[PDB]
Amino acid sequence: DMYIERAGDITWEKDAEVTGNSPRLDVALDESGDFSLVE
Amino acid sequence: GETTDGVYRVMTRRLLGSTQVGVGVMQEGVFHTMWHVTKGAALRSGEGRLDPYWGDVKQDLVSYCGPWKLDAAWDGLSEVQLLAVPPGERAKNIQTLPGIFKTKDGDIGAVALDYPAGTSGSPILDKCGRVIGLYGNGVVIKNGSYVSAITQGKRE
Ligand SMILES: C[C@@H](CN)N1CCc2sccc2C1
Repeated sequence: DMYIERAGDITWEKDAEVTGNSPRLDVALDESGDFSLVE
Repeated sequence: GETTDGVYRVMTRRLLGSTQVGVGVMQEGVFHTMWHVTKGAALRSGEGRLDPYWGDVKQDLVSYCGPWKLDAAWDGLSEVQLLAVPPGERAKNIQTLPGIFKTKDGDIGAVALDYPAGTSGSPILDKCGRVIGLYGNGVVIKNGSYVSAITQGKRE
């Protein structure tokens, strides 16, 4: 039995921590909604 | 129950203690999350019940109480923020420049940030605070790192 609990507002925050790269990937999406890498 | 717009944790008491299985967005009276978080089950909000209204396994999305309301899109150029809501931890904004998933049916933005599975459904936002998609359906690349699609629904 699942339940929900509020965790915050949805707002852009100035000076948030900035990280993560920006990879360009060839992918395939199957009928079950799973993504896989195409090589 | 609580109908205020915002980001919410999705919890279950079926396992050990109270476990966070995902996250979602309440907007215009509709609850939005990824299909793999709830498997399309009904949800509770206080003494109230939220019933599924639309869902699609291939898109990995589901809406409750009404049709999918989120229609903003990544502009393809700007940094975005993941409003990460990890299990047992405070909501935190992380800014990043999305990468791209290139598919046979078109290109999708993707965010290279790694959080626990219970963070699935956390919203990705643009500089106006609009939700451009949900985090949590993606792939594991060569170096073992996780990259999530920016998954967005269609507003009918
Ligand atoms: C470690 C990787 C393995 N694919 N995963 C599991 C599934 C999800 S949904 C959000 C984050 C994660 C992290």
